[PDB]
Amino acid sequence: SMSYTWTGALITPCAAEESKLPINPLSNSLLRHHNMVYATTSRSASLRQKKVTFDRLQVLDDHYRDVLKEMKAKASTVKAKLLSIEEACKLTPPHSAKSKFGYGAKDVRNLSSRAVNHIRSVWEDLLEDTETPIDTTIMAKSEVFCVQPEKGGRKPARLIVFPDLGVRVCEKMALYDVVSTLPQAVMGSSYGFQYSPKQRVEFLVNTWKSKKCPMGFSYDTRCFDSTVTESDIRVEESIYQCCDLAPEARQAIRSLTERLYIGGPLTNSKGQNCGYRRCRASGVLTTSCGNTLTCYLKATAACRAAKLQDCTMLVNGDDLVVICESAGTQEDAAALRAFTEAMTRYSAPPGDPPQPEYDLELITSCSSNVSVAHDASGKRVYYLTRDPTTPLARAAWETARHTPINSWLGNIIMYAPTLWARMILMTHFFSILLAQEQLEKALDCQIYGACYSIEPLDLPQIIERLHGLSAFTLHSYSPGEINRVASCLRKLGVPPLRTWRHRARSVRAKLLSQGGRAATCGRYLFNWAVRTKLKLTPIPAASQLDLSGWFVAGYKGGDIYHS
Ligand SMILES: [Mg+2]
Repeated sequence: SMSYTWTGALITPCAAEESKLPINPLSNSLLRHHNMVYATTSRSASLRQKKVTFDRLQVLDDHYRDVLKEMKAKASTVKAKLLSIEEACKLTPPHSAKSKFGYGAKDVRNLSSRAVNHIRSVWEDLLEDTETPIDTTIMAKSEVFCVQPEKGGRKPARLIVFPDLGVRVCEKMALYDVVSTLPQAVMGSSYGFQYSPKQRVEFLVNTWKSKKCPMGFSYDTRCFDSTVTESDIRVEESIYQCCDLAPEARQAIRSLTERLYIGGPLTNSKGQNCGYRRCRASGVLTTSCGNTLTCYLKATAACRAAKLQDCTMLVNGDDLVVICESAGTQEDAAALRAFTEAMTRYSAPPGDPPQPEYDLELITSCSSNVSVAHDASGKRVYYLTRDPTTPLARAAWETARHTPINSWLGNIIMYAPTLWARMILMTHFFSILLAQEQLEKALDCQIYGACYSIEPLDLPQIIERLHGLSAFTLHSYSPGEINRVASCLRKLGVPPLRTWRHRARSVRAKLLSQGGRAATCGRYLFNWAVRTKLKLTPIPAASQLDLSGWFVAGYKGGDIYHS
Protein backbone atom coordinates (compact mmCIF):
# COMPACT_ATOMS: atom_id res chain seq x y z
CA SER A 1 0.00 0.00 0.00
CA MET A 2 0.93 3.67 -0.26
CA SER A 3 2.77 4.98 2.80
CA TYR A 4 0.70 8.19 2.51
CA THR A 5 -2.16 9.59 0.48
CA TRP A 6 -2.42 13.40 0.15
CA THR A 7 -5.49 15.58 -0.39
CA GLY A 8 -3.66 18.78 -1.31
CA ALA A 9 -4.12 20.63 1.99
CA LEU A 10 -0.81 22.12 3.14
CA ILE A 11 1.28 21.08 6.11
CA THR A 12 0.92 24.38 7.98
CA PRO A 13 2.88 25.94 10.85
CA CYS A 14 1.19 26.84 14.16
CA ALA A 15 3.23 29.98 14.78
CA ALA A 16 5.97 31.94 13.05
CA GLU A 17 8.90 29.75 12.01
CA GLU A 18 12.50 30.90 12.33
CA SER A 19 14.82 29.50 9.67
CA LYS A 20 17.97 31.52 10.34
CA LEU A 21 20.21 32.75 13.15
CA PRO A 22 19.14 36.20 14.47
CA ILE A 23 20.50 39.29 12.67
CA ASN A 24 23.33 39.92 15.15
CA PRO A 25 24.07 36.58 16.86
CA LEU A 26 23.86 36.48 20.65
CA SER A 27 27.15 34.62 20.36
CA ASN A 28 29.14 35.27 17.22
CA SER A 29 31.65 34.33 19.92
CA LEU A 30 30.90 30.65 19.33
CA LEU A 31 30.41 30.63 15.57
CA ARG A 32 31.17 33.26 12.91
CA HIS A 33 29.79 31.76 9.71
CA HIS A 34 26.17 32.31 10.73
CA ASN A 35 24.95 31.72 7.17
CA MET A 36 25.95 28.04 7.46
CA VAL A 37 23.31 27.43 10.12
CA TYR A 38 19.65 26.88 9.30
CA ALA A 39 16.51 25.41 10.84
CA THR A 40 13.99 23.34 8.89
CA THR A 41 10.47 24.77 8.47
CA SER A 42 7.12 23.87 6.92
CA ARG A 43 8.29 25.60 3.73
CA SER A 44 10.16 22.39 2.82
CA ALA A 45 7.34 20.03 3.83
CA SER A 46 6.49 19.10 0.23
CA LEU A 47 10.06 18.01 -0.46
CA ARG A 48 9.84 15.63 2.49
CA GLN A 49 6.40 14.44 1.41
CA LYS A 50 7.84 13.44 -1.96
CA LYS A 51 10.64 11.39 -0.36
CA VAL A 52 8.44 9.63 2.14
CA THR A 53 5.56 8.68 -0.18
CA PHE A 54 5.80 5.34 -2.02
CA ASP A 55 4.18 1.94 -2.49
CA ARG A 56 5.52 -0.77 -0.16
CA LEU A 57 5.94 -4.27 -1.60
CA GLN A 58 6.82 -6.72 1.15
CA VAL A 59 7.63 -10.41 0.77
CA LEU A 60 8.12 -12.51 3.90
CA ASP A 61 10.01 -15.82 3.87
CA ASP A 62 10.85 -18.70 6.24
CA HIS A 63 13.79 -16.91 7.88
CA TYR A 64 11.52 -14.00 8.81
CA ARG A 65 8.89 -16.34 10.28
CA ASP A 66 11.56 -18.32 12.20
CA VAL A 67 13.06 -15.23 13.81
CA LEU A 68 9.61 -13.87 14.63
CA LYS A 69 8.74 -17.08 16.48
CA GLU A 70 12.03 -16.90 18.38
CA MET A 71 11.28 -13.30 19.36
CA LYS A 72 7.77 -14.22 20.50
CA ALA A 73 9.06 -17.00 22.76
CA LYS A 74 11.23 -14.45 24.59
CA ALA A 75 8.38 -11.92 24.73
CA SER A 76 6.24 -14.58 26.37
CA THR A 77 8.37 -14.33 29.53
CA VAL A 78 7.24 -10.73 30.07
CA LYS A 79 4.58 -9.60 32.55
CA ALA A 80 3.48 -6.01 32.00
CA LYS A 81 1.54 -3.71 34.29
CA LEU A 82 -1.19 -1.20 33.50
CA LEU A 83 -0.18 2.29 34.68
CA SER A 84 -2.67 4.23 36.79
CA ILE A 85 -3.97 7.56 35.46
CA GLU A 86 -1.74 9.32 37.98
CA GLU A 87 1.46 7.49 36.96
CA ALA A 88 0.83 8.16 33.28
CA CYS A 89 0.07 11.84 33.90
CA LYS A 90 3.41 12.27 35.69
CA LEU A 91 5.26 11.00 32.61
CA THR A 92 3.83 13.85 30.54
CA PRO A 93 6.37 16.59 29.79
CA PRO A 94 5.41 20.04 31.21
CA HIS A 95 5.45 21.46 27.66
CA SER A 96 3.67 18.62 25.84
CA ALA A 97 1.22 19.87 23.18
CA LYS A 98 -2.14 20.86 24.67
CA SER A 99 -5.35 18.93 24.01
CA LYS A 100 -8.01 20.19 21.61
CA PHE A 101 -10.37 19.45 24.51
CA GLY A 102 -9.42 22.53 26.50
CA TYR A 103 -6.63 21.41 28.84
CA GLY A 104 -2.86 21.25 28.59
CA ALA A 105 0.19 19.43 29.93
CA LYS A 106 0.15 21.45 33.15
CA ASP A 107 -3.43 20.37 33.78
CA VAL A 108 -2.55 16.75 33.09
CA ARG A 109 0.39 16.86 35.51
CA ASN A 110 -1.80 18.57 38.11
CA LEU A 111 -4.49 15.92 37.62
CA SER A 112 -7.11 18.61 36.92
CA SER A 113 -10.73 17.43 36.75
CA ARG A 114 -11.23 18.34 33.09
CA ALA A 115 -8.02 16.57 32.01
CA VAL A 116 -8.45 13.43 34.09
CA ASN A 117 -12.10 13.11 33.12
CA HIS A 118 -11.30 13.40 29.42
CA ILE A 119 -8.41 10.89 29.68
CA ARG A 120 -10.75 8.43 31.38
CA SER A 121 -13.30 8.88 28.57
CA VAL A 122 -10.59 8.30 25.97
CA TRP A 123 -9.70 5.05 27.78
CA GLU A 124 -13.29 3.81 27.88
CA ASP A 125 -13.59 4.66 24.20
CA LEU A 126 -10.63 2.34 23.40
CA LEU A 127 -12.69 -0.42 25.02
CA GLU A 128 -15.99 0.62 23.42
CA ASP A 129 -14.68 1.18 19.90
CA THR A 130 -12.24 -1.21 18.25
CA GLU A 131 -12.12 0.25 14.74
CA THR A 132 -12.65 4.00 14.18
CA PRO A 133 -9.35 5.63 13.15
CA ILE A 134 -8.04 8.09 15.69
CA ASP A 135 -7.22 11.56 14.41
CA THR A 136 -3.61 12.71 14.26
CA THR A 137 -1.93 16.05 13.63
CA ILE A 138 0.84 16.34 11.07
CA MET A 139 3.47 19.10 11.43
CA ALA A 140 6.85 20.00 10.00
CA LYS A 141 9.58 19.48 12.59
CA SER A 142 11.96 22.37 13.37
CA GLU A 143 15.55 21.10 13.45
CA VAL A 144 18.83 22.96 12.99
CA PHE A 145 21.68 21.80 10.77
CA CYS A 146 24.75 23.11 8.99
CA VAL A 147 24.48 23.48 5.20
CA GLN A 148 25.80 20.67 2.98
CA PRO A 149 29.24 21.25 1.41
CA GLU A 150 27.56 21.69 -1.99
CA LYS A 151 26.33 25.30 -1.73
CA GLY A 152 22.62 25.38 -0.93
CA GLY A 153 22.31 21.77 0.18
CA ARG A 154 19.59 21.65 2.84
CA LYS A 155 17.62 18.80 4.43
CA PRO A 156 13.85 19.17 4.31
CA ALA A 157 11.77 19.18 7.49
CA ARG A 158 10.88 15.80 8.92
CA LEU A 159 7.15 15.26 9.28
CA ILE A 160 5.86 14.50 12.77
CA VAL A 161 2.53 12.81 13.37
CA PHE A 162 0.95 12.58 16.81
CA PRO A 163 -2.49 12.06 18.40
CA ASP A 164 -4.21 14.33 20.93
CA LEU A 165 -2.82 14.60 24.47
CA GLY A 166 -5.66 12.52 25.95
CA VAL A 167 -4.72 9.62 23.70
CA ARG A 168 -1.02 10.00 24.55
CA VAL A 169 -1.73 9.58 28.26
CA CYS A 170 -3.84 6.48 27.43
CA GLU A 171 -0.94 5.04 25.45
CA LYS A 172 1.26 5.35 28.53
CA MET A 173 -1.27 3.52 30.68
CA ALA A 174 -1.49 0.59 28.28
CA LEU A 175 2.04 0.43 26.94
CA TYR A 176 4.64 2.31 28.98
CA ASP A 177 5.64 -0.80 30.91
CA VAL A 178 5.66 -2.90 27.72
CA VAL A 179 7.89 -0.58 25.68
CA SER A 180 10.16 -0.14 28.70
CA THR A 181 10.68 -3.86 29.41
CA LEU A 182 9.94 -5.97 26.35
CA PRO A 183 12.70 -4.90 23.94
CA GLN A 184 15.46 -6.02 26.27
CA ALA A 185 13.59 -9.23 27.07
CA VAL A 186 13.33 -9.99 23.36
CA MET A 187 16.64 -8.76 21.93
CA GLY A 188 18.95 -9.12 24.93
CA SER A 189 22.37 -7.55 24.46
CA SER A 190 21.40 -6.38 20.96
CA TYR A 191 19.06 -3.76 22.41
CA GLY A 192 21.01 -0.52 22.20
CA PHE A 193 19.06 1.69 24.61
CA GLN A 194 20.08 -0.37 27.67
CA TYR A 195 23.61 1.01 27.33
CA SER A 196 25.17 4.28 28.45
CA PRO A 197 27.78 5.63 26.01
CA LYS A 198 30.56 3.90 27.99
CA GLN A 199 28.67 0.59 28.01
CA ARG A 200 27.90 0.91 24.30
CA VAL A 201 31.58 1.35 23.36
CA GLU A 202 32.46 -1.56 25.63
CA PHE A 203 29.89 -3.79 23.94
CA LEU A 204 31.14 -2.70 20.53
CA VAL A 205 34.82 -3.17 21.39
CA ASN A 206 34.21 -6.54 23.08
CA THR A 207 32.13 -7.74 20.14
CA TRP A 208 34.82 -6.62 17.72
CA LYS A 209 37.52 -8.45 19.66
CA SER A 210 35.45 -11.64 19.90
CA LYS A 211 35.68 -12.23 16.14
CA LYS A 212 38.65 -14.17 14.74
CA CYS A 213 38.60 -11.72 11.83
CA PRO A 214 35.96 -9.00 12.40
CA MET A 215 33.96 -7.25 9.69
CA GLY A 216 31.26 -4.71 10.49
CA PHE A 217 28.76 -2.47 8.73
CA SER A 218 26.02 0.01 9.51
CA TYR A 219 22.80 -0.30 7.54
CA ASP A 220 20.86 2.86 6.78
CA THR A 221 17.26 2.17 5.83
CA ARG A 222 15.86 4.92 3.62
CA CYS A 223 13.04 6.72 5.52
CA PHE A 224 12.50 3.81 7.91
CA ASP A 225 9.12 5.04 9.24
CA SER A 226 7.62 5.06 5.73
CA THR A 227 8.80 1.51 5.08
CA VAL A 228 6.87 0.13 8.07
CA THR A 229 3.82 -1.73 6.75
CA GLU A 230 0.43 -2.56 8.26
CA SER A 231 1.72 -6.15 8.51
CA ASP A 232 4.83 -5.00 10.44
CA ILE A 233 2.69 -3.07 12.89
CA ARG A 234 0.39 -6.06 13.44
CA VAL A 235 3.44 -8.34 13.87
CA GLU A 236 4.67 -5.87 16.49
CA GLU A 237 1.32 -6.15 18.24
CA SER A 238 1.58 -9.95 18.07
CA ILE A 239 4.78 -9.64 20.09
CA TYR A 240 3.18 -7.30 22.65
CA GLN A 241 0.27 -9.73 23.07
CA CYS A 242 2.70 -12.44 24.25
CA CYS A 243 3.11 -10.47 27.50
CA ASP A 244 0.99 -11.21 30.53
CA LEU A 245 -1.40 -8.22 30.31
CA ALA A 246 -4.44 -6.94 32.19
CA PRO A 247 -7.63 -7.50 30.11
CA GLU A 248 -8.19 -3.77 29.53
CA ALA A 249 -4.51 -3.42 28.59
CA ARG A 250 -4.95 -6.19 26.00
CA GLN A 251 -7.96 -4.46 24.56
CA ALA A 252 -6.35 -1.01 24.65
CA ILE A 253 -3.39 -2.41 22.76
CA ARG A 254 -5.62 -4.13 20.24
CA SER A 255 -7.70 -0.94 19.70
CA LEU A 256 -4.67 1.39 19.56
CA THR A 257 -3.07 -0.91 17.01
CA GLU A 258 -6.05 -0.83 14.63
CA ARG A 259 -7.18 2.73 15.32
CA LEU A 260 -3.85 4.55 15.59
CA TYR A 261 -0.66 2.57 15.07
CA ILE A 262 -1.43 1.04 11.65
CA GLY A 263 -2.60 4.31 10.17
CA GLY A 264 -5.26 7.00 10.10
CA PRO A 265 -6.25 10.48 8.86
CA LEU A 266 -3.79 13.39 8.99
CA THR A 267 -4.99 16.83 10.05
CA ASN A 268 -2.96 20.02 9.70
CA SER A 269 -2.63 22.75 12.33
CA LYS A 270 -5.59 24.53 10.71
CA GLY A 271 -7.83 21.49 11.17
CA GLN A 272 -7.90 20.60 7.48
CA ASN A 273 -7.70 16.98 6.29
CA CYS A 274 -4.20 16.54 4.77
CA GLY A 275 -4.54 12.91 3.79
CA TYR A 276 -3.96 9.46 5.21
CA ARG A 277 -1.08 7.54 6.79
CA ARG A 278 -0.47 3.77 6.35
CA CYS A 279 2.96 3.62 7.96
CA ARG A 280 4.66 4.39 11.28
CA ALA A 281 3.69 7.64 13.02
CA SER A 282 6.75 9.39 14.45
CA GLY A 283 4.97 10.65 17.54
CA VAL A 284 3.44 7.66 19.34
CA LEU A 285 4.74 5.77 22.37
CA THR A 286 5.48 2.55 20.47
CA THR A 287 7.58 4.23 17.81
CA SER A 288 11.01 3.55 19.35
CA CYS A 289 10.20 0.03 20.59
CA GLY A 290 8.33 -0.83 17.41
CA ASN A 291 11.09 0.42 15.12
CA THR A 292 13.72 -1.45 17.14
CA LEU A 293 11.81 -4.75 17.11
CA THR A 294 11.00 -4.40 13.42
CA CYS A 295 14.57 -3.49 12.45
CA TYR A 296 15.96 -6.35 14.58
CA LEU A 297 13.50 -8.86 13.10
CA LYS A 298 14.18 -7.88 9.50
CA ALA A 299 17.97 -7.60 9.99
CA THR A 300 18.28 -10.90 11.88
CA ALA A 301 16.32 -12.73 9.20
CA ALA A 302 18.39 -10.90 6.57
CA CYS A 303 21.65 -12.04 8.16
CA ARG A 304 20.36 -15.60 7.88
CA ALA A 305 19.39 -15.09 4.24
CA ALA A 306 22.86 -13.64 3.56
CA LYS A 307 24.65 -16.45 5.42
CA LEU A 308 26.66 -13.95 7.45
CA GLN A 309 28.55 -15.88 10.14
CA ASP A 310 28.65 -15.15 13.89
CA CYS A 311 26.60 -11.97 13.56
CA THR A 312 26.22 -9.69 16.55
CA MET A 313 23.83 -6.80 16.06
CA LEU A 314 23.20 -3.58 17.93
CA VAL A 315 19.83 -1.92 17.24
CA ASN A 316 18.57 1.54 18.27
CA GLY A 317 15.24 2.23 16.64
CA ASP A 318 15.96 2.31 12.92
CA ASP A 319 19.72 2.47 13.56
CA LEU A 320 21.55 -0.81 12.90
CA VAL A 321 25.14 -1.96 13.17
CA VAL A 322 26.27 -5.53 12.70
CA ILE A 323 29.61 -7.13 13.48
CA CYS A 324 30.35 -10.62 12.17
CA GLU A 325 33.09 -13.07 11.14
CA SER A 326 34.78 -12.22 7.85
CA ALA A 327 34.91 -14.65 4.93
CA GLY A 328 37.32 -12.64 2.80
CA THR A 329 36.98 -9.22 1.15
CA GLN A 330 35.23 -10.67 -1.91
CA GLU A 331 32.79 -12.90 -0.04
CA ASP A 332 31.93 -10.12 2.42
CA ALA A 333 30.97 -7.68 -0.32
CA ALA A 334 28.77 -10.35 -1.89
CA ALA A 335 27.16 -11.30 1.43
CA LEU A 336 26.45 -7.64 2.13
CA ARG A 337 24.62 -7.35 -1.19
CA ALA A 338 22.59 -10.44 -0.28
CA PHE A 339 21.77 -8.90 3.10
CA THR A 340 20.60 -5.71 1.38
CA GLU A 341 18.49 -7.70 -1.08
CA ALA A 342 16.81 -9.53 1.81
CA MET A 343 16.14 -6.27 3.70
CA THR A 344 14.71 -4.83 0.51
CA ARG A 345 12.28 -7.74 0.16
CA TYR A 346 11.24 -7.13 3.77
CA SER A 347 10.43 -3.50 2.87
CA ALA A 348 13.57 -1.88 4.23
CA PRO A 349 15.66 -0.76 1.22
CA PRO A 350 18.89 1.13 1.86
CA GLY A 351 19.52 4.84 1.58
CA ASP A 352 23.28 4.67 1.21
CA PRO A 353 24.42 1.18 0.18
CA PRO A 354 26.17 -0.50 3.13
CA GLN A 355 29.94 -1.04 3.01
CA PRO A 356 31.97 -3.73 4.76
CA GLU A 357 34.34 -2.13 7.27
CA TYR A 358 37.44 -3.77 8.78
CA ASP A 359 38.32 -1.03 11.24
CA LEU A 360 35.87 -0.60 14.12
CA GLU A 361 36.69 3.12 14.32
CA LEU A 362 35.38 3.69 10.79
CA ILE A 363 31.85 2.42 11.47
CA THR A 364 29.35 5.12 12.36
CA SER A 365 26.12 4.02 14.04
CA CYS A 366 23.67 6.26 15.90
CA SER A 367 25.63 9.06 14.26
CA SER A 368 28.60 8.00 16.37
CA ASN A 369 31.89 6.11 16.15
CA VAL A 370 34.38 4.55 18.53
CA SER A 371 37.68 6.36 18.93
CA VAL A 372 40.71 6.10 21.19
CA ALA A 373 42.51 8.45 23.56
CA HIS A 374 44.69 8.09 26.67
CA ASP A 375 44.02 8.78 30.35
CA ALA A 376 46.43 10.33 32.86
CA SER A 377 48.36 7.08 33.26
CA GLY A 378 48.65 6.90 29.48
CA LYS A 379 46.36 3.89 29.34
CA ARG A 380 44.23 3.34 26.24
CA VAL A 381 40.63 4.53 26.68
CA TYR A 382 37.84 3.89 24.18
CA TYR A 383 35.05 6.44 23.87
CA LEU A 384 32.17 7.37 21.57
CA THR A 385 32.46 10.47 19.41
CA ARG A 386 30.74 12.02 16.39
CA ASP A 387 31.33 14.73 13.83
CA PRO A 388 30.72 17.88 15.90
CA THR A 389 29.04 19.88 13.13
CA THR A 390 25.40 19.45 14.10
CA PRO A 391 26.02 19.75 17.85
CA LEU A 392 27.93 23.00 17.27
CA ALA A 393 25.31 24.42 14.89
CA ARG A 394 22.58 23.66 17.43
CA ALA A 395 24.66 25.12 20.25
CA ALA A 396 24.93 28.36 18.26
CA TRP A 397 21.16 28.37 17.69
CA GLU A 398 20.40 27.73 21.36
CA THR A 399 22.77 30.54 22.37
CA ALA A 400 21.11 33.04 20.03
CA ARG A 401 17.46 31.95 20.33
CA HIS A 402 15.43 30.76 23.31
CA THR A 403 14.80 27.03 23.15
CA PRO A 404 12.73 24.71 25.38
CA ILE A 405 15.04 21.72 24.90
CA ASN A 406 18.79 22.29 25.34
CA SER A 407 20.64 19.93 23.01
CA TRP A 408 24.05 21.19 24.12
CA LEU A 409 23.49 19.81 27.61
CA GLY A 410 22.48 16.41 26.22
CA ASN A 411 25.58 16.50 24.04
CA ILE A 412 27.89 17.40 26.94
CA ILE A 413 26.45 14.51 28.94
CA MET A 414 26.56 11.98 26.11
CA TYR A 415 29.90 13.08 24.65
CA ALA A 416 31.70 14.38 27.75
CA PRO A 417 35.00 12.63 26.93
CA THR A 418 35.24 14.10 23.41
CA LEU A 419 37.74 16.80 22.49
CA TRP A 420 34.98 19.08 21.19
CA ALA A 421 32.51 18.70 24.08
CA ARG A 422 35.18 19.43 26.69
CA MET A 423 36.99 22.31 25.04
CA ILE A 424 34.15 24.06 23.21
CA LEU A 425 30.73 23.09 24.57
CA MET A 426 31.71 23.11 28.25
CA THR A 427 33.80 26.27 28.00
CA HIS A 428 31.16 28.15 26.02
CA PHE A 429 28.06 27.36 28.07
CA PHE A 430 29.70 27.64 31.48
CA SER A 431 30.91 31.13 30.63
CA ILE A 432 27.36 32.04 29.63
CA LEU A 433 25.75 30.60 32.77
CA LEU A 434 28.43 32.36 34.83
CA ALA A 435 27.71 35.73 33.20
CA GLN A 436 23.94 35.51 33.68
CA GLU A 437 24.25 33.79 37.05
CA GLN A 438 22.05 30.99 35.70
CA LEU A 439 24.43 28.31 36.97
CA GLU A 440 22.06 26.79 39.53
CA LYS A 441 19.04 26.79 37.19
CA ALA A 442 17.89 23.36 36.00
CA LEU A 443 17.54 22.85 32.25
CA ASP A 444 15.58 20.49 30.02
CA CYS A 445 17.39 18.06 27.73
CA GLN A 446 16.71 14.68 26.13
CA ILE A 447 18.48 11.35 26.61
CA TYR A 448 17.34 8.56 24.29
CA GLY A 449 14.22 10.58 23.54
CA ALA A 450 13.06 11.06 27.14
CA CYS A 451 13.06 14.54 28.67
CA TYR A 452 15.05 15.24 31.84
CA SER A 453 15.47 18.37 33.97
CA ILE A 454 19.14 18.64 34.88
CA GLU A 455 21.23 21.11 36.88
CA PRO A 456 24.48 21.98 35.06
CA LEU A 457 26.31 22.11 38.41
CA ASP A 458 25.72 18.35 38.58
CA LEU A 459 27.76 17.64 35.43
CA PRO A 460 30.89 16.49 37.26
CA GLN A 461 29.01 13.72 39.11
CA ILE A 462 26.95 12.77 36.06
CA ILE A 463 30.02 12.54 33.84
CA GLU A 464 32.14 10.52 36.28
CA ARG A 465 29.48 7.89 36.92
CA LEU A 466 28.63 7.63 33.21
CA HIS A 467 32.01 7.85 31.49
CA GLY A 468 34.54 7.20 34.23
CA LEU A 469 37.13 9.47 35.81
CA SER A 470 39.18 9.29 32.61
CA ALA A 471 36.62 11.63 31.02
CA PHE A 472 38.41 14.43 32.88
CA THR A 473 41.94 13.44 31.87
CA LEU A 474 41.80 12.24 28.25
CA HIS A 475 44.67 13.40 26.02
CA SER A 476 46.50 12.22 22.89
CA TYR A 477 43.36 12.03 20.76
CA SER A 478 43.60 10.23 17.41
CA PRO A 479 44.84 12.08 14.31
CA GLY A 480 41.54 11.34 12.57
CA GLU A 481 39.50 12.86 15.38
CA ILE A 482 41.72 15.91 15.67
CA ASN A 483 41.46 16.51 11.93
CA ARG A 484 37.68 16.07 11.87
CA VAL A 485 37.25 18.62 14.65
CA ALA A 486 39.72 21.06 13.05
CA SER A 487 37.90 20.75 9.73
CA CYS A 488 34.58 21.42 11.49
CA LEU A 489 35.87 24.55 13.25
CA ARG A 490 37.12 25.80 9.87
CA LYS A 491 33.77 25.28 8.15
CA LEU A 492 31.63 26.89 10.85
CA GLY A 493 34.09 29.67 11.68
CA VAL A 494 34.62 28.53 15.25
CA PRO A 495 37.72 29.93 17.02
CA PRO A 496 40.73 27.56 17.34
CA LEU A 497 41.11 25.14 20.25
CA ARG A 498 44.10 27.03 21.62
CA THR A 499 41.70 29.95 22.05
CA TRP A 500 39.19 27.88 24.02
CA ARG A 501 42.04 26.93 26.33
CA HIS A 502 42.27 30.63 27.22
CA ARG A 503 38.55 31.20 27.83
CA ALA A 504 38.47 27.99 29.85
CA ARG A 505 41.13 29.26 32.27
CA SER A 506 39.04 32.35 32.95
CA VAL A 507 35.92 30.22 33.47
CA ARG A 508 37.78 27.71 35.64
CA ALA A 509 39.10 30.51 37.84
CA LYS A 510 35.64 32.04 38.25
CA LEU A 511 34.05 28.68 39.11
CA LEU A 512 36.69 27.97 41.76
CA SER A 513 36.12 31.50 43.07
CA GLN A 514 32.57 30.49 43.96
CA GLY A 515 33.32 27.28 45.84
CA GLY A 516 30.88 24.41 46.28
CA ARG A 517 29.47 22.57 43.27
CA ALA A 518 30.73 25.46 41.14
CA ALA A 519 34.27 24.83 42.34
CA THR A 520 33.94 21.13 41.55
CA CYS A 521 32.95 22.08 38.01
CA GLY A 522 36.09 24.20 37.82
CA ARG A 523 38.38 21.44 39.07
CA TYR A 524 37.12 18.50 37.04
CA LEU A 525 35.54 19.89 33.89
CA PHE A 526 38.45 22.19 33.06
CA ASN A 527 41.55 20.33 34.27
CA TRP A 528 42.43 19.99 30.58
CA ALA A 529 42.95 23.74 30.46
CA VAL A 530 45.88 23.82 32.90
CA ARG A 531 49.30 22.15 32.82
CA THR A 532 49.64 22.09 36.61
CA LYS A 533 46.75 19.63 36.62
CA LEU A 534 44.90 19.26 39.91
CA LYS A 535 45.04 15.59 40.89
CA LEU A 536 41.58 14.16 40.22
CA THR A 537 40.04 11.69 42.65
CA PRO A 538 36.57 10.07 42.52
CA ILE A 539 33.89 12.57 43.56
CA PRO A 540 31.93 11.51 46.68
CA ALA A 541 28.64 12.31 44.93
CA ALA A 542 29.35 9.78 42.16
CA SER A 543 27.55 6.56 43.20
CA GLN A 544 24.83 8.22 45.25
CA LEU A 545 22.61 9.86 42.62
CA ASP A 546 19.50 8.56 40.85
CA LEU A 547 20.77 7.48 37.42
CA SER A 548 18.42 4.50 37.45
CA GLY A 549 16.28 4.70 34.34
CA TRP A 550 18.56 6.89 32.21
CA PHE A 551 19.51 3.98 29.98
CA VAL A 552 16.69 1.48 30.02
CA ALA A 553 14.76 2.18 26.85
CA GLY A 554 14.36 4.49 23.88
CA TYR A 555 11.46 6.92 23.95
CA LYS A 556 12.00 9.12 20.91
CA GLY A 557 8.62 10.48 19.81
CA GLY A 558 6.89 9.02 22.86
CA ASP A 559 6.19 12.21 24.84
CA ILE A 560 8.01 10.96 27.96
CA TYR A 561 9.24 13.02 30.89
CA HIS A 562 11.45 11.32 33.46
CA SER A 563 11.48 12.58 37.06
MG1 LIG B 1 17.58 5.45 7.98
